[PDB]
Amino acid sequence: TYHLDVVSAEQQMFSGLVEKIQVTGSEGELGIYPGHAPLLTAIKPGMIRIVKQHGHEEFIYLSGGILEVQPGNVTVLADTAIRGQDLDEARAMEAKRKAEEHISSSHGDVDYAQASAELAKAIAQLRVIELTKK
Amino acid sequence: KFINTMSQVPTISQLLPLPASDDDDLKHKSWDYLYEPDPKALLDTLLRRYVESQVYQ
Amino acid sequence: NLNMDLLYMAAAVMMGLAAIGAAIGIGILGGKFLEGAARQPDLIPLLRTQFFIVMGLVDAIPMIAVGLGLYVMFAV
Amino acid sequence: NLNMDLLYMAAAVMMGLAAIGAAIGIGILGGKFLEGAARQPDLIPLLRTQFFIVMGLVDAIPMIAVGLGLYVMFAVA
Repeated sequence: TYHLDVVSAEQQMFSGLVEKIQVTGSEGELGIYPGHAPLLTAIKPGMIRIVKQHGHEEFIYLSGGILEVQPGNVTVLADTAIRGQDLDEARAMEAKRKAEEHISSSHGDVDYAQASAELAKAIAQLRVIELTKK
Repeated sequence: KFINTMSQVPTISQLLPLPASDDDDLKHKSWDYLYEPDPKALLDTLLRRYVESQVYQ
Repeated sequence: NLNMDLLYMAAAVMMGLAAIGAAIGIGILGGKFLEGAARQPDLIPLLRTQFFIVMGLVDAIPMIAVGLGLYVMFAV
Repeated sequence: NLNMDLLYMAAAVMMGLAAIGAAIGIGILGGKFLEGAARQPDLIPLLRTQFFIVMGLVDAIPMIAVGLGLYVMFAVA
């Protein structure tokens, strides 16, 4: 199949051959295959599904990043990413608490631009922790 | 550069212009690339992370 | 008499507008196949299957108008 | 008599509507090919084969219309 490398300035998050991945993108979530469309893009706050040989998924949080899928060695670069069991479902539910408090505690436009990103980080965590249960 | 616990080498290398001396990806030449919309921003911001990464490392 | 040339004219309006409808709906439909084919080339056999599923729906009414265009023309 | 003039008129509108439908239908389909070849010329041999597999079904109905326009004009006359 194809080889995926996922890195951040803090760590290498994954690297190896993979059969399929479903990945966050700029306009919406995107499905990848061997010889998929040779495309580079920015990504929204979200996650990636890593379905390996014998069909085994794992779930990686992608809080921010840029990707490349043109070569047979594909690549996600993450401005922040967290491994799917270092985060927890309880931690993301706390993330919901902060986002909803700052929505109540934001009142202008500039602070709403940060509170909207603080919400997006919580919502993307709240997404991967449910997916993590599969 | 840290080539050994007790030997290190002084080095100079060019970041810009991003050297076309480096190889073309001819093995993957069949897969010639498609931009995502807003290719200026995606390419510029990506290259800023490249030079940021090269300098910090 | 006048009866027959008006039948050849009415078959010509059904079997012409079926030619607009079956032609432009498969250009719109098959152009989206080709960009999808250029996008997921290994999936071309998977996407080609769905293209025939929907092609049967697009052709469904233009083949009623072509079956009646031949009836008005030749069988009456 | 008047019937033949209206049969030439019937074959003319039938072949004209076929000419619009078949030529705008292949100009769309082929414009999608030329963009996907522009994206990657390595798939010129591969798309240009899907192009003809699809372009057969575009020309399915307009050559019934051209086949009956030719019949009206030459054999009903």
